[PDB]
Amino acid sequence: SSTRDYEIQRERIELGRCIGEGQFGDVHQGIYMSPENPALAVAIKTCKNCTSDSVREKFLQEALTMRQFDHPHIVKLIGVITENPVWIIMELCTLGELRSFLQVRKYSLDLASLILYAYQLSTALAYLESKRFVHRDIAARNVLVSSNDCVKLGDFGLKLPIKWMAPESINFRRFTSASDVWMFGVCMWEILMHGVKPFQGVKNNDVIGRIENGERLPMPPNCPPTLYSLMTKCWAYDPSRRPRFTELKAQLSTILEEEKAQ
Ligand SMILES: CCc1ccc(-c2ccc3c(c2)-c2n[nH]cc2S(=O)(=O)N3C)cc1
Repeated sequence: SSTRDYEIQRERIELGRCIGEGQFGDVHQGIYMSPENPALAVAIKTCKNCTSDSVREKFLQEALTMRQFDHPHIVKLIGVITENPVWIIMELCTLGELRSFLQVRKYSLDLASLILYAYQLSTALAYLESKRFVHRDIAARNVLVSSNDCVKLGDFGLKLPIKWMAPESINFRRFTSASDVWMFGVCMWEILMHGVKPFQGVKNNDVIGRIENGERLPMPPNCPPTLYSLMTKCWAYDPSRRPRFTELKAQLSTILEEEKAQ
């Protein structure tokens, strides 16, 4: 649990305004002053209850976990401050949360851009799958936008998500890479719906009955039939029948190229 080579001196951080929230408290914009960059914009996770040591241990665990990963489409850990008030310093995704990015840009994003985002996320997810990493805090799962052509996996924003969960997770709290694939199928649907949430107006308790009746989220307007088909494969009832992330990443590439050939 050593953070020594990524421990940041506090005076190198200028804490700015609140820009969002994580499981443990508010996320702030900031500036980090280092030899590498005189003024780097950062996101700073704070912790409302880290005066409690059990809470503090769980919070800094988020940093220890993030440290082990390095991927173009996963929000990077810059460093930590492990003295009170404890902070986790992360890269700042300047364009905010993908959901609201998509809602305001329904007509200014080409279909190729939407497919690229799905592809980029699949590369990150296949990377994690190869590392045997099952991300446990499913309620915290998010996607942030670092540029027009770059999205990243994150666990903060800028209850269980039943409407996004695989049937075996809902029924039996089984969580595997195959349940992650089901949830990513939903994420893809949301991207192609320009940020609309699944099962709007449906009670959480009614979700499993619809799945078990054979019902699935409908093809989004203007969505390529091949891409919708890919989503439906993520939603095989039997987890063993779903594609692996390696296959999703291969299929999304072929779809992306085809849209660019149109
Ligand atoms: C840094 C540790 C970490 C934090 C969050 C995730 C993360 C974020 C978003 C995700 C996911 C993970 C994710 N894994 N499987 C399915 C999904 S998802 O819900 O579609 N999705 C967008 C992965 C690793």
